Amino acid sequence: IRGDEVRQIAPGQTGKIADYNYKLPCDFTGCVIAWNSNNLNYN
Amino acid sequence: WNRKRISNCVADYSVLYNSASFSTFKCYGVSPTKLNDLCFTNVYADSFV
Repeated sequence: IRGDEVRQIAPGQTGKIADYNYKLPCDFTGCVIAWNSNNLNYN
Repeated sequence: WNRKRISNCVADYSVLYNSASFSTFKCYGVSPTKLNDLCFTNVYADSFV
């Protein structure tokens, strides 16, 4: 995803990514790991 | 800060939310998606920089 949308990947978040692409449940037991990959673009 | 009152009209909040020009859209007490399902007694729009 984009850098500014990294906060949208979290339980109880609102946004285009959260609602249309990837919805985490409210009682999400897990971990979220994000690293800046500016090495690997319209694909 | 310039306070402009909005009342007695039909408000479309989805066009503001889906617009990408806005950096932060933080809603306290309401969720932006549900904003079109609600009816408000009064609206105040306070603008500044």
